[PDB]
Amino acid sequence: IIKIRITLTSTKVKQLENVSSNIVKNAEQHNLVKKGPVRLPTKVLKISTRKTPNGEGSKTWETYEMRIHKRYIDLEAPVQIVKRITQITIEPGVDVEVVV
Amino acid sequence: FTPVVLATPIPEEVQQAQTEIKLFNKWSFEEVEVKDASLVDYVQVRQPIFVAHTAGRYANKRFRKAQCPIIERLTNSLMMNGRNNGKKLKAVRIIKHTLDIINVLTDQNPIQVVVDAITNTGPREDTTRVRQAVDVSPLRRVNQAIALLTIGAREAAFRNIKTIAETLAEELINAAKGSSTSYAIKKKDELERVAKSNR
Amino acid sequence: PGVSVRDVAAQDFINAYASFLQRQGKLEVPGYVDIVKTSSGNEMPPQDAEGWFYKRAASVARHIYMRKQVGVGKLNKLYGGAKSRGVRPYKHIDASGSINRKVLQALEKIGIVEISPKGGRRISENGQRDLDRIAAQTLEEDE
Amino acid sequence: SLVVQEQGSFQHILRLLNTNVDGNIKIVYALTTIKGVGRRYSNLVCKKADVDLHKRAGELTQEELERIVQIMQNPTHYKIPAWFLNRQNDITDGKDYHTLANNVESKLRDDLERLKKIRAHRGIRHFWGLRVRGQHTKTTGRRRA
Amino acid sequence: GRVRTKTVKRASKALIERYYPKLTLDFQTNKRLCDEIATIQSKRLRNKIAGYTTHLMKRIQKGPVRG
Amino acid sequence: FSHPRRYGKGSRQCRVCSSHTGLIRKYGLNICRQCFREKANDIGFNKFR
Amino acid sequence: VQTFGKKKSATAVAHVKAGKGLIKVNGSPITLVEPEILRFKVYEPLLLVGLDKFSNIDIRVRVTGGGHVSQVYAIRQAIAKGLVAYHQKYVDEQSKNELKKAFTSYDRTLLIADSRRPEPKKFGGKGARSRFQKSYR
Amino acid sequence: TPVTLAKVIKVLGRTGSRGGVTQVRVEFLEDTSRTIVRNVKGPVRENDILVLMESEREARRLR
Amino acid sequence: AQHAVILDQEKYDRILKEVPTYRYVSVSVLVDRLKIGGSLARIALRHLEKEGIIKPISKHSKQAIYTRAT
RNA sequence: UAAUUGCGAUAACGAACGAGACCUUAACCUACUAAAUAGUGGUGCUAGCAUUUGCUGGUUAUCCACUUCUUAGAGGGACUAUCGGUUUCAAGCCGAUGGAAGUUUGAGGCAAUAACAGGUCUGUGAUGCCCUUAGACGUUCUGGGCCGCACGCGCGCUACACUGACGGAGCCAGCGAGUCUAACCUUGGCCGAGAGGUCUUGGUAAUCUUGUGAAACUCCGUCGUGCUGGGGAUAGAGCAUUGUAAUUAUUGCUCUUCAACGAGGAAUUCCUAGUAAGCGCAAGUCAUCAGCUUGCGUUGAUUACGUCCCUGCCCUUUGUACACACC
Ligand SMILES: [Mg+2]
Ligand SMILES: [Mg+2]
Ligand SMILES: [Zn+2]
Repeated sequence: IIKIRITLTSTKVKQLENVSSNIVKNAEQHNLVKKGPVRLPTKVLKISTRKTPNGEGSKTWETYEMRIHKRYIDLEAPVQIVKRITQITIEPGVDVEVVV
Repeated sequence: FTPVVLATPIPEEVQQAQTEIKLFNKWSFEEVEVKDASLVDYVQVRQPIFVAHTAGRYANKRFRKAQCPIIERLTNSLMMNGRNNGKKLKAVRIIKHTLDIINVLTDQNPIQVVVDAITNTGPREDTTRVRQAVDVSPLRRVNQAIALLTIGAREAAFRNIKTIAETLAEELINAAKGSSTSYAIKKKDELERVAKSNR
Repeated sequence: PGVSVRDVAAQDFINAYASFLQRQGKLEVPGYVDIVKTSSGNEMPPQDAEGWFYKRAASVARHIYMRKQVGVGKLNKLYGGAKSRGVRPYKHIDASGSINRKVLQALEKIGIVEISPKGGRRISENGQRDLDRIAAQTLEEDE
Repeated sequence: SLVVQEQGSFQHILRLLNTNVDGNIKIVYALTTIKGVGRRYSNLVCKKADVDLHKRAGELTQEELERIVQIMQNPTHYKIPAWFLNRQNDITDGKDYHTLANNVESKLRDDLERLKKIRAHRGIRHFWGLRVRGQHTKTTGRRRA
Repeated sequence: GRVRTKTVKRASKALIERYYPKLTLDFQTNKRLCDEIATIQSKRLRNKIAGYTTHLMKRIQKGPVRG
Repeated sequence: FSHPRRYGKGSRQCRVCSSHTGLIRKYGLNICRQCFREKANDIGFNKFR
Repeated sequence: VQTFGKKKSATAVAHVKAGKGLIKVNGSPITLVEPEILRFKVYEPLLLVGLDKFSNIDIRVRVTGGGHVSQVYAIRQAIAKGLVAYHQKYVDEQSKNELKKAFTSYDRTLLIADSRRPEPKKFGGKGARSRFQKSYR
Repeated sequence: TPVTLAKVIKVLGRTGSRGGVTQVRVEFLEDTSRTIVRNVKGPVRENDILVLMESEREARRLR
Repeated sequence: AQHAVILDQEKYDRILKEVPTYRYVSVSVLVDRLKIGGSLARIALRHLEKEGIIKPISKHSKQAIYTRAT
């Protein structure tokens, strides 16, 4: 069996947590050893801009936010479990990177 | 008294804090009493403090300022002139130096000297725009006395050889003795001079 | 009774190690003294030309003792202050790199610091010995 | 600190390189009054002269003053770097000078004069009296009097 | 100020109107029962409803309340 | 028929409207500050505070 | 056994263990806190309860994250909370309450962290509430 | 400078153009069975002690 | 440099009989009472502290508090 | 009541929007889950000082245990709770206790109906109409200008100094950003007085830059109250960096010159608590260029807890010869 690490990145917190719980459940159902899902903190990609498309009026600024939450979950599993765990989490919105 | 030691040695000049009657590390707080009866409950001594740097909330309510140590109120009012906004460490060092200089010149318990200066320089009657002669509340009396003392020390120390600490010391000494050479006493005398001419 | 550099904090140890480096006679001075400002963000050279390099060396040695390996850039950032840019707002400016690098090389030649496997200079065994001796001497001479 | 009796042996404002130098100021800042030497240059020359900088300009000696003058007039010779000089590779001989006299004004006038003689834009701006370093003239430096 | 809006007051009134042999004059049990007998869509609003219900039943025991 | 445009405001343009001014280059959007307001929700930038 | 203190952003984690009266703040003794004027702010949680009072406990602090004054207050709260926690966990609830009385009766945020946080800055002026200078003509 | 102290037993209300003055019912410490109405500039509450130069001046509202 | 620059010794007995009429001594006290200039007040205080009549109150920089010998 | 928020009253009844509710964030939680991308201890290995074994340090694949700090998921927590007083009968209000937090808990985001001849045709391959369309008003290339200076005005930066300047020494943040078609954030070594150069390195990032060793600040010294060692405008000379290209100086660095300015007239701005003010930092624009802005944190006051006097706003009553609505 191989050492693997699954890195999950998303703006959708519900989808991210659903995928992380799916991975944890699929690990515990086969009784594998895993270092629990570590939550890499939300990168708030703040962007401040001017509301007006011109230069008139009260100088009102406007901040937009893009919250990038990250999870990482590393465990040990054979090639069959590795392939089925990378092919069980295709939830729309979560980026999944599996490294050996 | 009780010269016990521990692994990190902290000196007996610190260990003598509370074995006897409580005090600040140089000036006692029990031998301080305001020379009047109206400025009680608005000049705050006893409780005592080891340093006039209580980073405490005192402005979210109306009369909570009266519970702030009067030495710290003097420090906060020294914490002014714009260039010196902030610099509370500077202001508390100035207060320490001022207290030492007060004790050097006619020692008289420099905390007690500060209290006497405030009580003497609190204007009792002032004028309001309607002018009309009105009385002054004790809280405003304390606030105006502190403001006058600090401002006098500030503009005395401005552009002259003596430091802010010693200018404040002279101002507090003269105000406590009630002499007309202190700026705060002169200003309070002017405010009370136009109190009777506007009745 | 088990006294380290962390028992005298900021000025007594620094002045005593500067005095020790002065009396040891080993100067390691680059000849830049009297000429340099120690930072582009300064306005004047050090006031005491004889001994400012020794205080710098003592400070660098203590700074490398108190933590792990420290480099020339870290020392530059540490010793650089704000610069009066005229009618422009102040800003942090890094200190002189050559002075810090030559201080590091001087303490290397004396054997107080050594090159780290991970970069920068880490205090040497003899460096700790000398610094601990100075700390104990300062403590036993003046509380 | 010591005996400073010196009943008749203190120099009040004195003469140095055709410039009045106050004897009541510490040596370096007293010397900074000469046109061509500033704080850093005076500090460097006073440390090269082996003079005690902690004393006023009026009591040091009558000969180490001339030593400072010699060091000041010959900086590159007394172990002073070229980058410490106000006149490097000046315009016509490449030597490193330090104009320290009532001659820094002369050299400045020579530079301005050569610029306007060759009709360079800086020289023309100097002739008009306007700002020369690309500054905005719309709002600042109006009265100047 | 701390004036409760109609969204709070009417809901507390209805909760008392059909749950008197029920949650006592203690806010803790009032909110715990509100969780079960009302689909409030925020804990802040639920706490508001429970507190106003507690106050209303506390003043009920001094006599009937109009409405 | 061309002079260098490897830097400055003429090197890059809005990926939507091709405007050289008011460009937002943070995170590599390269989108005008007005076009970004028009289609910020699509990219995933929201307002919270 | 493990406690912490905060004032604005400085957190000081204190370990209170069984030992013999050793009070360290950053590896140095508490005599070495170095504001040089607020060094009694870090002595205050000692001089209130008992001057020596201790051949039994060792306090070792580590503070990071704020400023000089904020770190001073953070460690002064941390060691007080550590002493209270040690007395609650090991010695007795009576003593824990009895010295909590002194700490809270003289309270300068010794046991309760100050809730004042920097209010966010708004556009149209530097600072949270200060606005840029407005002109009319 | 005759000395006469009083204690505000009741705060009547704000007065003055800007509302800077508080009108208060005050009761003298000596001869406690007598009350006069006064105008105060600073912040004042009940059970507070005023020092007044002139003892008898029935203060009215300030327009 | 306006006054009391380097000598302050024509009346050097004012370093012995200066104790009366004042218990407070400082840099600005020396400058103000027509004896010693601020350019060497900081070293005259050190002289009198090392040997003389003044006793320190604290080791403060940017300030100096001295008292007469008791 | 902050509120057309409610108690109520009642030719209205029952509703809708807005307010509130809501969402984000900042406070606490020794509660759960889980962490060599966060951390802390007990053993290992292990330099120093002290030797009854302690102190501080080291050990980025060296051991185990844990989650207080940190992180972020699911939740808890406050609801003005309790207790008094005041409340026309109530909505509420005022104190004290408890509480992490009692002002809508702090800050925001969102935010109605009607409008304005408000701004934007120079954001748009949004656009009607008009003009132009091959000596073009399309587009591109070189050069210049947008910055140009008798003067007036607005936003600001730096100061007028000792509550300071300058030298050493102490050495504390938080919000963030960063390059695989490639040159971004750069540690470390070396050279240089500096700016900077060079040889490597880590990082596509809780991993490295970076603990962003920030500045104000603190300590100790020099200066000594004078346009001074305050102030740094103007100018001269040189050294570099970015760029195809620095002249009208892009900027940085060194030396020199060292102006006004001695706290500012009439006027006038912003602001109530971690706020004002001071202090710097990151991001944006960016090849280079902050005295700008957007945020962030560090130090941290005074004063008030009111009023309708000024300037305005909301509701009611009232008068009008106003309706472009008192300009
Ligand atoms: Mg323009
Ligand atoms: Mg008219
Ligand atoms: Zn666009």
